[PDB]
Amino acid sequence: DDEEETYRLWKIRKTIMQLCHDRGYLVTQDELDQTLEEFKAQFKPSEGPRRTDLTVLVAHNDDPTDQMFVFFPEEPKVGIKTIKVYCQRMQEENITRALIVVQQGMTPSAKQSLVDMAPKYILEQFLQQELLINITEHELVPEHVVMTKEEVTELLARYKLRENQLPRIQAGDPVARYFGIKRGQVVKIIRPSETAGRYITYRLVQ
Amino acid sequence: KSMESVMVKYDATVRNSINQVVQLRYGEDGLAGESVEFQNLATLKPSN
Amino acid sequence: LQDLGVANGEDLKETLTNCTEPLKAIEQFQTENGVLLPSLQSALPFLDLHGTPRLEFHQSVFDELRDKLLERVSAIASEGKAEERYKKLEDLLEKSFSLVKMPSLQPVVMCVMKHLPKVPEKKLKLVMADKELYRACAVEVKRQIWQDNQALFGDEVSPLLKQYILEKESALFSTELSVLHNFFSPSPKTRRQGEVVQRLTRMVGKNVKLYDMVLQFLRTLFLRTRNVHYCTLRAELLMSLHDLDVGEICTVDPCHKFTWCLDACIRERFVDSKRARELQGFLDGVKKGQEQVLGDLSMILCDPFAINTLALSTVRHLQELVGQETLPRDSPDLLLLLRLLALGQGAWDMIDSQVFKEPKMEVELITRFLPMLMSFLVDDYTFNVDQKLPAEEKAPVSYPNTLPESFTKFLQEQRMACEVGLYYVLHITKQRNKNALLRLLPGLVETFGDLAFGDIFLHLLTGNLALLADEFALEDFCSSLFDGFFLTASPRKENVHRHALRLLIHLHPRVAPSKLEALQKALEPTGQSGEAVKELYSQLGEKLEQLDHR
Amino acid sequence: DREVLRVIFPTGDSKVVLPCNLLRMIWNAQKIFHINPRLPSDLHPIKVVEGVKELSKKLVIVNGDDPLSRQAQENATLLFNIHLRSTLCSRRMAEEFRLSGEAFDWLLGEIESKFNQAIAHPGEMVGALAAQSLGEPATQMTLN
Amino acid sequence: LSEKDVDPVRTTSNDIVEIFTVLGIEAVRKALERELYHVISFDGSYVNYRHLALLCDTMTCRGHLMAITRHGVNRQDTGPLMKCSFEETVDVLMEA
Amino acid sequence: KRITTPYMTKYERARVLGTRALQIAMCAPVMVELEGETDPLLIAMKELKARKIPIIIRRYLPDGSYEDWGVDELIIS
Repeated sequence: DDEEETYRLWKIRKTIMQLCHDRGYLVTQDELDQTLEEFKAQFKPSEGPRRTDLTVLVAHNDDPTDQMFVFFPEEPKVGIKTIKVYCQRMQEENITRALIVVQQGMTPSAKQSLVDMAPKYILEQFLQQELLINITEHELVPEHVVMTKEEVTELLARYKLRENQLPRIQAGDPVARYFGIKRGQVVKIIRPSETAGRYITYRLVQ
Repeated sequence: KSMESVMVKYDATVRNSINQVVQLRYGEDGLAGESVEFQNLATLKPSN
Repeated sequence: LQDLGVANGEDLKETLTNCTEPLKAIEQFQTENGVLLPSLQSALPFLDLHGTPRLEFHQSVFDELRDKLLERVSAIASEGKAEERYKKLEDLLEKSFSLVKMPSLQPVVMCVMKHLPKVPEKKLKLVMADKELYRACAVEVKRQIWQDNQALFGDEVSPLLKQYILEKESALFSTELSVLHNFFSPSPKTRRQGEVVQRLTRMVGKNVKLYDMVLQFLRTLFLRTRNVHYCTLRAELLMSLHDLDVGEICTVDPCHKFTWCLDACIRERFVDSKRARELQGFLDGVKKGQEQVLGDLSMILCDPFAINTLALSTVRHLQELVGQETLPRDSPDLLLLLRLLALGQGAWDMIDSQVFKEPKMEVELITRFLPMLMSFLVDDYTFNVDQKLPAEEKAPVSYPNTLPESFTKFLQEQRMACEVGLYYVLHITKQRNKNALLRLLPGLVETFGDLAFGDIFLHLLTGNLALLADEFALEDFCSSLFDGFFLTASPRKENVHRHALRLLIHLHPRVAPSKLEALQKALEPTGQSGEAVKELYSQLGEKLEQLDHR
Repeated sequence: DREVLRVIFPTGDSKVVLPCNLLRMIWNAQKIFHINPRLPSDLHPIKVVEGVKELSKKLVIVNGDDPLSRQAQENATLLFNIHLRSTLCSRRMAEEFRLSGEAFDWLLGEIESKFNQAIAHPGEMVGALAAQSLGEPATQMTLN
Repeated sequence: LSEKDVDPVRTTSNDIVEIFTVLGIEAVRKALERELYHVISFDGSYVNYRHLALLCDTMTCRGHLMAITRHGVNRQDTGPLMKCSFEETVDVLMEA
Repeated sequence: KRITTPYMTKYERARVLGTRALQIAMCAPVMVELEGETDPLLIAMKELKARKIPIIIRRYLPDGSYEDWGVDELIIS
C-alpha cells in the first residue's frame, strides 16, 4: 500500500535520525522533528523516491573526519552486487561506517561478506521491521550511555577489577546494535530504583 | 544452588564465586532487608 | 537631569538658599514635582496621611518600572522590524545618556547598547574615557570600541596572557613525579575551559577584525617572547569558536579544517593514517599568494602537545616497523610525519622572518639515526629472545652498551633528530630497559639547542621516572642519571636545576642519605637563581631531616 | 526533588521502604524532651538546614572522594536524602514538629546511628537469603 | 509495536524471550522483576524488592537469559564441584 | 587509609567472641579484670565491651588485597 509505504518510510527516517543523534552524530533539529506531510513535501512513494534516493550521509560531532552512511536497498534480499556498489561508493567517498536496512531479510552470503570485510568496511545489517520503532523510548529500557576508554580505566582502577568481572551484554542484542557498539566497549546504564532513586550499572559488550 | 555463592564482599559489592560483580551495592542501596520499613513521601501527591 | 530641562538638586538649592518663604516654595515643589497621572493626586494626601512616606511607594514602583523597561527592551530585541528596534533604542539611548551619569539610570543605557550592534562614536568614546563607565559598561560596547581601538584590546588580553604563561610555567614545573599525571595529561577540552580563552571568545564575538587583532597579538607574543604557549591558545581560540559554531570565522580560517585533524590527533596523541592523509591534503591545498597560513600552520604546529603527538607517532611507527621489516625510507606515512614535524619545528623562524618555504630533512636521519634506533631496539629484542631460549652458559655476554657516536652527532646537530631521540629515550624509559638506557645516556649530555635540557623532555622524564622509582637502589644508576646527565645543565640552566631538585624531592626516601646529601650539595642554587630552586632546597633539607626519623 | 520523584514514581504512590522512620523518631524526641507544641519554639531554621546538610555528609554508602565515587554516593542515598529533606524541612520543623535545638541534635545523632546500623554487613550471603525468602511464599499459593 | 495507534512506550508482554529478542537485556531484567512482583503480590503477600532485584540481576548477569534449570545453569563458568552439587553430575565430571 | 567500614559485622563479632572464649578456655591470660566469672563467653563479652581483645581482623578485599583492623579500632555495636 502506497499510503502505509510513505508512513513506514517516514517513521523509518525518524528512527534513523533519532538513532544517529543518540550515537553522537550531527543531526539537525528539523529532521529529528520531521513530520509525515513534511516527509512528503521534501520529496506518493510506490511507483513515484527510491531506496537508493532515500539514503543519507551524516557527520560525527566529535570528529568531522568520520561520516556514516545509512543505505536502503531497492530489492527484497540484499545481493552481493548491491553490497559491492555500496562499499565501492564508500571507497570513492573514503568512508568505513555504513548502515544498511533490509526490507525483510539479507542473503546469507551477504552476511559472510559483511563479517569478512568488517575491519576495512564496518557494515551493519538492520531489519526494516525492527527499525520501524525507536526501541530506546520504551519504558522498560533504561538510559544507556556509551563509555570511552578513560572512563573505563578510571572505573576499573576505582574498583580494582578486570573486564572479566563485570556483567555482560550480548553484542547481538538490539540495544547494542542500536548504539553500534563493538566487543570490548562498555555501556553505563542509569535506571530508576524504587529503593535508592537512581542506580548505575556497567555492561561489558560481548 | 544457582544462587549459592552470591555474597556481599568488603567494599559492599555483590559478587559470586567467580568474583564477578553482580550489584555494586546490595539491593541498589547497600542496606540489609532487616532495619528497612515503610515510610511515606509527603511531596509526591500534593499540588504545586 | 538638566539636559532634558529637569530640576535637579542645584535648582532645589538656589530655590532654598536666599529664600524667606521655604514653606510656600516647598509646598509648590511637592505639588508640581508629583507623578503626572490624575488618579494618584486624589490619593497622595491619603497615602501620606498615616505617616507613611511616599518614599517607599516611589522606591517600589521605581524598581518595578525600571525592571519593566529592561523586560521590554529584551522583548523588542527580536520583535518586528530591525529599523523600528534600532530607532526606538537609539531614541532611548540619546534620552538616557543624560542620565548615564546617574548610578541608577546607567543600566538602562547598558542594556540599550547591549541590544545595539553598533553605536554612535561619541557615546563609545565617553564610555572608554570615563573609567567608571568602562568598568561599568558591558562587553557589547567594548567589542565595537576594540573594532576601532586595538590598544585597549591589547591592554585587556595582556593580563590574561600573563596569567596563562604563569600557569603554563607552573604546570610545566609542577612538582609531582608520576607516570599518570603530567603537563601533557589534560585533554584538549580540559585545557579549553580556561577562563582566558572563553573571555577572548566573548570579547571577539563574531567579528573577523577582532579575531585578526588577537592573531597579531599572538604573533607578537610568540615571536618576541619566543614562547610556544601563545600558539596553543590560538588553536584553542579557534576550536572554541568551532565549539561556538561561528560560520563567520569557521568558513574563513583555512586552518580550521586543519585543526579538525589536529584536535582529533592531539586528543589521541597519535596521528593515524587517515588524519595524516587529511593533513597532507590541507598542505597541498595551500595555493600561491596565500602561503602566510603555512606560517600560521607552523605556529599552530609549534604547540608542544602537537610536538608530543608527532614525536610519539614517529617513535611508535619506528617501533612497529621493525616487525614488518621496513626501513624509514620505505615508510611514506613516516615521511609525511617527518615533513609535518619539520614544518612545525621551524615555526618561530617563519614568524621571525616571513618564511613560507618548507624546511628540508636530513638523509642521515632517514638512513643512520632512525636505523640506529632500530639497531638498538632489535639487538634488545634478539637478546630478549635469547633469554627466553634456555641453555645459557656461565658468564653470558651483556647487551652491547657501546654507543655509535654519529647518532649523538645527529642529536647535537639536528633539532628534529634531537627531539625525536628525546621522545625515544622517554619511550624506552617506559620500556625500562637499563642496558639500552645507559647505552644512550652518554651522548644525551651534548644535544642540539639544549633540547635534552629543556622543560618538555625534562618534565616527561621526571614523570616517567616513577616507573623507575625503585631503580634508584643502585648508586651506579643514580650517578648515571645525576652525575652523568642531569647535572650537566643544572647550574647553567634554571629549569634543569628545578627538575633535578624536584626529582630529589620525590626520590629522597629511595636512596641512601649519603647519595641524597651528595646530590643536595650538587643542587645548591648558584646564588643568583630564582626563588623556586631555593624553596626546593629548603624542602630538600626538611626531607633529609625527616628521613633520619624513619 | 519533587520533580525528580515525579520522574521516578509516575505511579504517584508514596509508600516506599527506607532504613529509618523519621516521623516516629520526631515523636520520640518530642516525648523524651517533653515538647509542648502550644508554645513558640526556639529552633533556628538555618540550624535545621545546616544540620541536615551535615548529616547528609555524615551518611555515606560509597566511600572515597572522586567524580564517580561522589556520583555513586549521591545516587545510593538519593531517595533517602530526598525523604529526609522533605520531612525535615524547616517549614514543618518550626510549624508542626516544634522541636527543640537539643532534641533536634539528638534526632540527628539518632538518625546517623540508625542509618549506619542499617548498612548491609559484608560477608552476608544475600544470595541464599533471597533464594529462601522467595521460595517460602511459593509454599502458600492457590493454583488458578 | 509497528502498528499505527499503538503506544510504543507502555506496550509490553508477559513473555520473556520475546523481550530478549526485540527490546534488550535490561528491559528483560525489568520485565522479569515486574512479572515476579505481580505473581508474588497477586495473593497480597509482600516481599522486599532487593531480593527480586538480586535474582533478576543474577539471571541477567551474562547479557543473555540463564534459566535456573541444569540447561541454563551448567553453562555458567563455575567450578566443576558446583556441577557435582547441581545434578547430572558425572556428565559434567567427564568433561572436567 | 583503610577504605572498609569502621563497624564490626555480626559475623566478625561471632568469630572474635568464639575464638577469644576458646583462648580463655585454654588458660590464656585475660586482658581485663574479671569479676568472679567462670564462663569464657561472658569473659569474652566483657573484654569486647572493654575493647581489650588482642585479635586483629584481616578482611580480605575481593581483589586479593586485604585490610587489617584492631578490634578496638572498629565500632562495636
